[PDB]
Amino acid sequence: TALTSNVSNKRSKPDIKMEPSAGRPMDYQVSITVIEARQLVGLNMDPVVCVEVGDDKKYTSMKESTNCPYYNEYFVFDFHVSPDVMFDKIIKISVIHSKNLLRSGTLVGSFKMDVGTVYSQPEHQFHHKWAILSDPDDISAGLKGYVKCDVAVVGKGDNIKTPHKANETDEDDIEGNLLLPEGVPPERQWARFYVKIYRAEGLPRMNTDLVDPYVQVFFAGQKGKTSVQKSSYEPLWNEQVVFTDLFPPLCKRMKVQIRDSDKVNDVAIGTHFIDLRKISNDGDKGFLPTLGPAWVNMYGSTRNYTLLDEHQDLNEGLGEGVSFRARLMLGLAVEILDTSNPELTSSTEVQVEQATPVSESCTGRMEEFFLFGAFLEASMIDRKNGDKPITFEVTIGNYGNEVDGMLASVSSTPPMRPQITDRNYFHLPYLERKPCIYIKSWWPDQRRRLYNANIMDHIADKLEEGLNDVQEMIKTEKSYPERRLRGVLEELSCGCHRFLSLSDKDQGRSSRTRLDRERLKSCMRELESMGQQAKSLRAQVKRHTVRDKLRSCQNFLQKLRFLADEPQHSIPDVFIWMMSNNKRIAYARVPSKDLLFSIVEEELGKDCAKVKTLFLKLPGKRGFGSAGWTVQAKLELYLWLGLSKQRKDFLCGLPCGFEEVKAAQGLGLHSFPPISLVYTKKQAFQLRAHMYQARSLFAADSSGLSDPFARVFFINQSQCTEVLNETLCPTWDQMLVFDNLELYGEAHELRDDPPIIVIEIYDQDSMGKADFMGRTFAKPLVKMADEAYCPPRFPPQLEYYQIYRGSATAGDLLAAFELLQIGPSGKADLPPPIMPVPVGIRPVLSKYRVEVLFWGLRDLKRVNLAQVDRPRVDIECAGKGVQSSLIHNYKKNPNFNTLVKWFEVDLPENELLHPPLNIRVVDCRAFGRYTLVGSHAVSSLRRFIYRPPDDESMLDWWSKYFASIDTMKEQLRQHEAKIDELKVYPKELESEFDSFEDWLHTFNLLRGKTGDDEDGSTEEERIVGRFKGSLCVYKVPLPEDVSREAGYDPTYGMFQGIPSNDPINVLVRIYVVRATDLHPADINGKADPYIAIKLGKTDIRDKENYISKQLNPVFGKSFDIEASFPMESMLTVAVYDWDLVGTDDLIGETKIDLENRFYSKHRATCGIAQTYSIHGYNIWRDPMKPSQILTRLCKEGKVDGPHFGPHGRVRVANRVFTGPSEIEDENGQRKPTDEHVALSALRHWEDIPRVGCRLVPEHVETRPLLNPDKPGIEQGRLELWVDMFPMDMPAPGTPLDISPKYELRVIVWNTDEVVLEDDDFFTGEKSSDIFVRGWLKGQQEDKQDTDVHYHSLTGEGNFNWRYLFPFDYLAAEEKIVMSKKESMFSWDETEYKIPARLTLQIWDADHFSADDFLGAIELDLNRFPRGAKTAKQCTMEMATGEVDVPLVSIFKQKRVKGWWPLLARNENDEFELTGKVEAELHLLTAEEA
Ligand SMILES: [Ca+2]
Ligand SMILES: [Ca+2]
Ligand SMILES: [Ca+2]
Ligand SMILES: [Ca+2]
Ligand SMILES: [Ca+2]
Ligand SMILES: [Ca+2]
Ligand SMILES: [Ca+2]
Repeated sequence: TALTSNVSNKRSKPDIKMEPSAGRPMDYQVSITVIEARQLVGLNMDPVVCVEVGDDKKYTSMKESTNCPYYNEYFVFDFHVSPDVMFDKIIKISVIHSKNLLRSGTLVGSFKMDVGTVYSQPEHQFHHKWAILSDPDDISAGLKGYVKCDVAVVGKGDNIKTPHKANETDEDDIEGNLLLPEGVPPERQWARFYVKIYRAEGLPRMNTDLVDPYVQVFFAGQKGKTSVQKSSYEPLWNEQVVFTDLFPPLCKRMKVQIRDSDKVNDVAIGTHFIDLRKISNDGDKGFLPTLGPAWVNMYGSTRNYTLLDEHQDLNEGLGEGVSFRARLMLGLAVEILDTSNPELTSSTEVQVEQATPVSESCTGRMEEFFLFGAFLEASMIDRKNGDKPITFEVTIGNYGNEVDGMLASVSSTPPMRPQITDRNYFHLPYLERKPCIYIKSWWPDQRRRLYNANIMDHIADKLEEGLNDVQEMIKTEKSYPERRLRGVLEELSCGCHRFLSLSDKDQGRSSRTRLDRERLKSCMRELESMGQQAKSLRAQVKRHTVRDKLRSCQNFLQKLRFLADEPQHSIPDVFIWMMSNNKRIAYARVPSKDLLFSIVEEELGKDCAKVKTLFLKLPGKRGFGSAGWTVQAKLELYLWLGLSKQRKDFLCGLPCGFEEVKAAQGLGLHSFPPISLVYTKKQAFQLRAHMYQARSLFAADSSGLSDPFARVFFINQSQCTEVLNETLCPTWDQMLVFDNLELYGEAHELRDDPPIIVIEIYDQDSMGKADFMGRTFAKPLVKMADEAYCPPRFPPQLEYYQIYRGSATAGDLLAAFELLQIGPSGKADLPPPIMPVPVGIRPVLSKYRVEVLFWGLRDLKRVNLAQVDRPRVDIECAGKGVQSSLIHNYKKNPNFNTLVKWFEVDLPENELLHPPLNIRVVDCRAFGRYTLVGSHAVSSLRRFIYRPPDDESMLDWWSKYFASIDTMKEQLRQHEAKIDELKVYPKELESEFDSFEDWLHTFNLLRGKTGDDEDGSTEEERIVGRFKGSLCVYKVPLPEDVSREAGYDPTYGMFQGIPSNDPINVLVRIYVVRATDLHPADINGKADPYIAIKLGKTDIRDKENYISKQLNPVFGKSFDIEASFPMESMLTVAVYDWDLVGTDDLIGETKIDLENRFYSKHRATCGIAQTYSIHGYNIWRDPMKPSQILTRLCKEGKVDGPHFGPHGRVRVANRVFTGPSEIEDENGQRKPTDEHVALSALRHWEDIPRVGCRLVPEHVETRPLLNPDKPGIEQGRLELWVDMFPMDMPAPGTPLDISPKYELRVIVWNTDEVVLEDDDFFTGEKSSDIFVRGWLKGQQEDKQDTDVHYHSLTGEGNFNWRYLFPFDYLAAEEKIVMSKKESMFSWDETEYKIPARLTLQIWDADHFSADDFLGAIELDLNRFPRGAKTAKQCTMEMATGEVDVPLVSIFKQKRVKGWWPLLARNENDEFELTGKVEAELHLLTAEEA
């Protein structure tokens, strides 16, 4: 096999984000529609479905006296909350019987499932699924029914694919389509959910200052609370709260929080979320959810009491808690109750009882832990803070809270005044005197949980860094990323095999709780499986499938990160605060799992014994948005945590060469921790920040540009590159230098882990503060005084750094940073008042001609509420520019009078280093005041860079469409007789023909400030138009044969053969076929669709020909609409809901652009047919013949042709195509033509060498409909195709028929030889009261009976009786069509199809009972035999399979009279001659009837 890459070629850029997903509220949308319900238990009830999401509920309409109601009612719940509290919001799909405002309704049943279960779906919805309604009152009660519904969760920027909303005619099994996730059994059993609540320790002051705590625990909408331990900082409850809910629970979390029992203003202290998935596994391999008895750590607001607490929401767990509040002993046990046992009390009510007490030894030995801190630097402090001195306080648990009051331990650095770095930032002058802290704490000795989780996160971090390396190597396009992913999977397999030896060495301890046995075995099983799952993915991954298998590796990473989270906390997280003369400012959080010390590296924490760069941020809501862009502090702390009996080597991670200054209590004790360090090893370093060019920056000015300049932060110094004016892609070309910086430590320690550089990009304004486009972080290429400035690592080439303005990306930044150590010879050891970046670091430039096809401008919006009059497009690239011609009037002709004009500009040699090209439209008035109208920047030019080459009379259009749709279904089946077809396309026509942008690319135009997440706007409020055109970027011109593709005209450029620019009148001919899965637009759950079409200035609607009460309509209409291209090009085909009173409501609309369809070489104006004909349903609809089609494409293609020998062959270019020679019309004679073979040539037009293209066939495109009222959701699927024909060719013919019926008359004359039933009273032989029963479609509507011929002794009867059967017919398929309801619960009319056979039966009439069956015959209307002249001529061959009796179709003969037999089974189960009948079959049309 191919080898593996085992080194890191990339990932020097740190992906630090100041605004993670936690805590940020983002607009969530849940949408729920109850379709129907079935089998609901009750007697003459009136069900109304009540759907609640959290704190509010919304009912349906009341249905009368049915156990199977139908609603189809849509509900929209919008909530602007955080994702974690959105996922914990519960849905409460219920059914209420007889709901009214006077008396409370009686609940039939209910069902519960939170939002996060719905969001865990592969496309975040459940489709047409049936919710079992259990009984929340009785656990012994049975199933109370099912409720079909759709539950969908869609967020901001999320788009949803909607499946087919099939009706109940396509019958569905309930038990195979339930509203459950995968793996849960349908008969979910009851289970007691105990939570055992023992004791809390370390509560803060809350009254002024005492605490009166209790615990309130929420689960699945239920709650229970414990007693109140008044005036106790360390309360003892010893109470357990028992729930009773369905297992496994679909609300997969628990809230456990402490609350003050204030008499007026009771409020939380801290909240822990028991994530119920982490403590359980399903199936017989899994185990029941259990936790504890072990402590848990809870976080909230600051412990210092504020009356108007701005962080009160953090006490309730709504964000990332900023300080340690309390620690609570917790437990959980799940026991399945056997509901069939009658002695157990059947209430589901939450109860509180006294728990079984446990000692404190069961949670672990109370060992004492040591945390050591060292503040090496404190830079980038906000200027608004440092008018007073700043301290830093480190607090873990209650330890470190010496200032508030709740070995003499020290927790605060000494106060000092900050020194000014620049206009935005301070820095503390620590220099060589680093302040330090040391704390002593007492925690349980559950280090094994954190050690196993450290091994898990070590494997996960190696895997994630490897996947980021593979992604970056694919993005950079390095050599063979397949080898790199194979090496990553090898390292993942080695890590998974490494866990099996490291997490199993200390199983004999008595502190080993119940959960960390089952969970430990669970992750042993998971990593044991992953140990060869990674090796199978190693054999499966190759070069062509690396992107697909990276998703499987991401699944592996997500599973590993699921495994690494430890639900049983032992040590709380360590908090680092900053206070300005004790007033709290900013905070940070380090997990104590990452600071724990152990002797082998994988179970060692990743942040232990090393200096980590840590950015403080404002607490809570202040850290989001505009208030917290500026960094509150950039620290680099040293932190160590572990046993005090493991304190032998906790200084060795620090930079070397420091004197250790200890306090007065440690004089003479060499093992005493230091109060401060004083460094003595001064090392000198110099940062040259080579920057070339930022790109795609945020727009922070009203003109839509910015004035960018970058502040560079390193240690304690700051410098700026110069301000460039009105550009979002600056070329600064400026190297900054920080000279004679003083680092501390030894040289080789910072080589492989260098310090950080913060690069904040600012928008210079006229006065006051500069605006902010974000920041990026960097790690430099550090060289020493002795190593050579040599290849491959030196000189540093530039790389892109991703800038983030908080959450959203806001540009890239081309830079290379280097730390050069000033050595023994001074600066002479370093190879080299604004300086440019030096050679070898800047990209080498070769000249490129940029040729722009200035086609036109569409949909231009107002500038200063005035319409665009004279637009001119300036295009800029790397400083050079070309100016287009002026549009003289945008209203009449929005196009330029000169096609191609070009300009020369040096560009980088490799295409990855290219700047974005800057198109820009301005309003060019007199006297040079060119205000901006729009601009588009974000593009890559490798898309545009040229590189040189090397009965049959009843057939209709619907028969064609159904033949094509079964061809499409069989093509789906193979991938997962004489009727010609067409290519049905199941998507938009754009996605199979690259939006018809083969030469006419479309660029979207923007103007203005880029909107904020709350106070800003979408990109639809920033679009000011669209520029249609093209680009062609190439080097010094190629040799003569390649240069002949441009050499005819410099005003044409390389766009030789582009069609002309003059406006042309054209007719649009829209055919609408049908629509599927429409959204309910009325209160009845359905709508009244009709077509509404807009194109430029013309609006045509068909509200007089609406379709009533249908969600799957068949339109069958054609629309000949006049348009003037290019002004009237924007078509929007829409469906509208007819309303009897008030106003019509929009159903949906789709955007379809017809300029790209007009001007493409794919010919989307008219699809070519698969076969030629001049008559019938397969008529050629295009006015100009296939010979004209290929002469058009031959002169437009610069290709010789056509050439004709005989009519059966056509030669175009170097290839010869064949086909049939003759054409038939309706009269029946033959005549030769060339159009068949010509059409065969366009069907194979891709075989042409130079301008080979995929011409579209005749087709049924299907566009998804979108609604501005509910964007991002697929409203429906509308089938249509568009034809276009210009007016200066000859006009098209009449539009084709695409628009979406008889009566049989039967006369029964006589009977003979019929079997007999009733014994004679006088003579004793049998007899029959013969009468005839007949129906065509069914006995529901077509049941008709004759008079009774009483007392027949041989079968002879005389009736002369008439039936009538009206019906609809499909002559192509021999199917009778009727319209009827599906069931009693339906509220629509549905079309069905049956075989076209008439049923005739003979019966015996009784005056005291039901009729008795005698015989029957089923007669096909196209194949029933001719009747015999007499009764005795009728034999067995008239009903059996013998061919001796001729067969007659009633649609050709129209009247057949004679005799027929009838058959029924006797006692020997064989069919015999049970009777005969004389009949007459007659046919009339619907017009004759
Ligand atoms: Ca109180
Ligand atoms: Ca500004
Ligand atoms: Ca500005
Ligand atoms: Ca309506
Ligand atoms: Ca309506
Ligand atoms: Ca009878
Ligand atoms: Ca009878």
